[PDB]
Amino acid sequence: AIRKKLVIVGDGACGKTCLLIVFSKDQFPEVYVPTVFENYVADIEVDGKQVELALWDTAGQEDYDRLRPLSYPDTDVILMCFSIDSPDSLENIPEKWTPEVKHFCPNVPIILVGNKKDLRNDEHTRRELAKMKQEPVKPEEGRDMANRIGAFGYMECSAKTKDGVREVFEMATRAALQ
Amino acid sequence: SMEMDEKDFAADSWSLAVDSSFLQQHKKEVMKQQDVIYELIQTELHHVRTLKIMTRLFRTGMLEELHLEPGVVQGLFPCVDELSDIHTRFLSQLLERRRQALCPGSTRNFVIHRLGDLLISQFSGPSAEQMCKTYSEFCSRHSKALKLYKELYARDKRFQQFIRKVTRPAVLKRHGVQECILLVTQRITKYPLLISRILQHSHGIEEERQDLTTALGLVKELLSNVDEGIYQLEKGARLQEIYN
Ligand SMILES: Fc1ccc(-c2ccn[nH]2)nc1
Ligand SMILES: Fc1ccc(-c2ccn[nH]2)nc1
Ligand SMILES: Fc1ccc(-c2ccn[nH]2)nc1
Repeated sequence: AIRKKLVIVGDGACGKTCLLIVFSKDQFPEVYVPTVFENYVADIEVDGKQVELALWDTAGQEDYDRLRPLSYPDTDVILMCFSIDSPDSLENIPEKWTPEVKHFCPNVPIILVGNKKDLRNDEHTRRELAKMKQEPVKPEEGRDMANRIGAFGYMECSAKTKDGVREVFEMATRAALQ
Repeated sequence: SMEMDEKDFAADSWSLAVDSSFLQQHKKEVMKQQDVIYELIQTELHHVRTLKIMTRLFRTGMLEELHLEPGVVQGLFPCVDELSDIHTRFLSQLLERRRQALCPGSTRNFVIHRLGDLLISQFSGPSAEQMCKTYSEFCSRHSKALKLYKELYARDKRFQQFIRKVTRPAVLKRHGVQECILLVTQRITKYPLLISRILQHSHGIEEERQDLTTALGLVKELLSNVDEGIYQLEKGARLQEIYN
């Protein structure tokens, strides 16, 4: 098995910690959802290739511009996250997160991931967003942002239902191998 | 870690660690508060364990088995003895607070009602000054440590066999040299996330809500000072590159 490193970035509450917890845990957290994620080394076999994929979170480092970049050395793949219930988290992608990752991780593939896809058809979410002249992020808005920032690809998932989660990490492993 | 503490923190939550007949006697709000306090202590126990892997397995093993040039081991593991002293003392205080809270006749059933004062003490005065100075030094030496590791692994056969040997056990899967360094750098930014969530479930006693609010502010002030005190050292960096 070859060792690869994955780092997830995105605004606080984009759901990055939850996504790492759900992927790494053997059984879904039905009793307690952890506040933080330390690290994990996943054994993944994708397209016949075995990889040890080390997983890291940047949660807690969003306000600290000199500590945060210490998470980037030797990263092989970046997951750049936004929440579908937060059009504001998508707006911070191109001019905040993207120039930072391109500077510290040149030539590293970025996969733009729309988290919390289950909230796109949630009535409470649609009502709260409608009060600020907003609506959940549309699939074409996510794809266009991924195209604009030079992302390797665009994917969506739901940590709550697990839908799309395995596919994101298998594709991240293929991106890291390229 | 020692077996007694590993077993006390083996469960995925406080609600699964205590006896079910004890859990049943508490309101949901108390359970939510105790689950987050349990996660703070459990992750602090794991953080001290990461520091012991660095000091005892890697650092001391390199000194006792390898013929590395003087000053090379210090460059790979900057400040590890100081970091171990800070966190082992903090962990001792957290575990003593839990131990005093146990019911007579039990080694698992407890409720911690007064964490705020312990957090204010840790993140104020001389202990906060020591944490600030030590993380400013550690985090400024982080990139240099990773580069020195990569150089030694690629060029030194005995170093490569030593690393492959001591990191072979499954229990070391997440704890190679570079992984330990980033786990330590990331530890300090976990504290506000944990304290904020404990505070969210600590409104029942106003003195506790105020103490956790003061603690959260102290931790953020410490992090701001550490972040402002970092400048990455680079081996062989010239003075001209530094002053420009
Ligand atoms: F283009 C960029 C964007 C961000 C940064 C940066 C973020 C934190 N430290 N440095 N550097 C260059
Ligand atoms: F967890 C520990 C702590 C200290 C030591 C130690 C200090 C000197 N010799 N051995 N070993 C293991
Ligand atoms: F599931 C949760 C709920 C709250 C939090 C939280 C609140 C403040 N910091 N972290 N984290 C995870």
